[PDB]
Amino acid sequence: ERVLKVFHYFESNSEPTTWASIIRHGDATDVRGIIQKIVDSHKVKHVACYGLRLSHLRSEEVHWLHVDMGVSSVREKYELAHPPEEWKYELRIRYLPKGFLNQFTEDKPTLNFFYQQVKSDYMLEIADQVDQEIALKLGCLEIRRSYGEMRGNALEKKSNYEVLEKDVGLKRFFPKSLLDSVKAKTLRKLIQQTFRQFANLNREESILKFFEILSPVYRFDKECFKCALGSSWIISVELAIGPEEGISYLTDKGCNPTHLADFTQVQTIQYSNSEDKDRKGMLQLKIAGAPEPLTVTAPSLTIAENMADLIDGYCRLVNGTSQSFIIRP
Amino acid sequence: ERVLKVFHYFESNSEPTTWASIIRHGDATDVRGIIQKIVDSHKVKHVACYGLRLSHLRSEEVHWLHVDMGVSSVREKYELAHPPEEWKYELRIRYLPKGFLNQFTEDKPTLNFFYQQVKSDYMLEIADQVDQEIALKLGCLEIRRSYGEMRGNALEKKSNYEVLEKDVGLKRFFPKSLLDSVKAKTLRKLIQQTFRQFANLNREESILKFFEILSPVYRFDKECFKCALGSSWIISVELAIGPEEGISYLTDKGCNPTHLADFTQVQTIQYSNSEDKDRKGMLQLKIAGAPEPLTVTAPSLTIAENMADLIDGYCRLVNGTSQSFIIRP
Repeated sequence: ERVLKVFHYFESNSEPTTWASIIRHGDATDVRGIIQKIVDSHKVKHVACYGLRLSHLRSEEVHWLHVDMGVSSVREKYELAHPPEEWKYELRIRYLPKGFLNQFTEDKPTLNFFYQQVKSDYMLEIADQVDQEIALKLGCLEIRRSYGEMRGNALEKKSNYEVLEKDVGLKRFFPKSLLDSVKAKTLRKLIQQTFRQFANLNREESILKFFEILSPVYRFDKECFKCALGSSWIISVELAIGPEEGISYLTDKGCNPTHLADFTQVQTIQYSNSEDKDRKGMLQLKIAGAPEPLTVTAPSLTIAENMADLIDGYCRLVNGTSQSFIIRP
Repeated sequence: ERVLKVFHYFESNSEPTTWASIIRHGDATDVRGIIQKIVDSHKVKHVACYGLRLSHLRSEEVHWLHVDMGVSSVREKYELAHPPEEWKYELRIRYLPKGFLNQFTEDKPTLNFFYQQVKSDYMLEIADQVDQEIALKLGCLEIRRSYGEMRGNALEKKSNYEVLEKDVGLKRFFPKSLLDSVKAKTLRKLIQQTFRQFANLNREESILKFFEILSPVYRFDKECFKCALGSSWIISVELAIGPEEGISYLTDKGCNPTHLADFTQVQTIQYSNSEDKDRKGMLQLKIAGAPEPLTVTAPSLTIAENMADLIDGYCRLVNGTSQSFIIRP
């Protein structure tokens, strides 16, 4: 019996980068058990949406650990390639229900977890590069969510503004790209003016306004994979996997998808090693009412495996099961 | 926190009318929760196909319990009217996908569950009234399925045929209608003669040929309801609801249906009491691309409620949600 530190996105009054839970487990404990123990602690309704992402701290290596995998078997395997201080385990929401935001507002621990997760990704990945009107609104909205006391024109008084700027930092709400490039108090005639259009909202209306604003410049509701379809004339595409498109491919005309299969039609999921000279990842989906299986060639076995995990998650969610649709050969 | 006895169709080597599960539930458990607790044990994939039927033993009263209803609230209501020993709760497959047989072969616990359920209904409802050629093959196919070690030339020998007479029982495979009207040894010239055409079939092929033969004389892939359509000039019809017709009404020509809507078109379901002469149940479906709702007028609220459950089950199955399409005004 050992213990495991899982970073997660359930908020407390500490600093975001320290949010975590230490879970102790046996050699029969699987990843599903780890997940239920952490969220049940927070009275989460939508347990089936959560998964466990293992990232290598010193590269781009990432493994989504399947709910059926044993934690000890997993911890034993990945500690061979790298030392324990080189791995980060985080709980993320990965499998979204159809109409997830509406369904998440009806389960507020998860609505917030998702909000935290999406905001965090937003900062670490696209906050610096985004239209600075957007970066403003999103920032204002998070201030409005934590500090429900700064109503209407209350940030225009200076003795509350400095509670947010000089000591703690504005970098908690705004990208560094924007806090540097504009002047010390041209920034706050912009913030106080921007704040006014959201000053009336409670926190839940703020969380939802956050998503409305962010979605058109950052699709957090899907995952895309560069890969190739076919068993004879292999064509390379960008697959889009998500709640409202099922399995789709991008047709160069934005993230707007062309449909391929519904999760309800996927009967079996299968992923192997590429039988030849390169180390590509293979993926086969048996689709109902379709003679040919859907064959996917991914750049690596790691990526094939991560994709199988995403598709199995939606399959489980869309039927009402805990049983995996993945098989062996 | 109480216990509940749910009859079902997962086979064990006990006696068939005694197959059941005792599930423990609290006062937050919904029907969906009961169903999950029963099926997860058997690695069932298509959980969204299952529903829960409550029948009163001392009348013809039947209530389909909606997955969102809470078990204890339901159970309190019907235990007011009659004591527990007069109620039977059975898990049933009620919502079928298009190409359901094909879909079930890739989830054999359900294929087996469905077979048992359909075979049971057959014996309890129409086995006695069906052409005795049909009764012969159907009875035989269960034998070829039940004893998977016994090959084709094994029933022609007299000393194992009576292993099925004296110990197991012939009433287990054939209607009493047939075991009585033909004599003991004209009947085995009949069983042995019929059995030979199915001797190569394994268990999966036995089940599928069972459905193949049964389907033309007993529709187990649909439900029919006597009711009336329209909001003004009410016409009385027989609705036929199922995977291969969606919502249809019958028009004189057998169970041969006229199409009305596909489940994918159903936007909202709404069912209330008739403010009119009888305690009729009203049922309104908003259909996409039709300005006018489809109004269904049923003989009682109970039938209206049972129809709402069927249509909602299919709406959930066909889209991929747990979210109900039933709205409550």
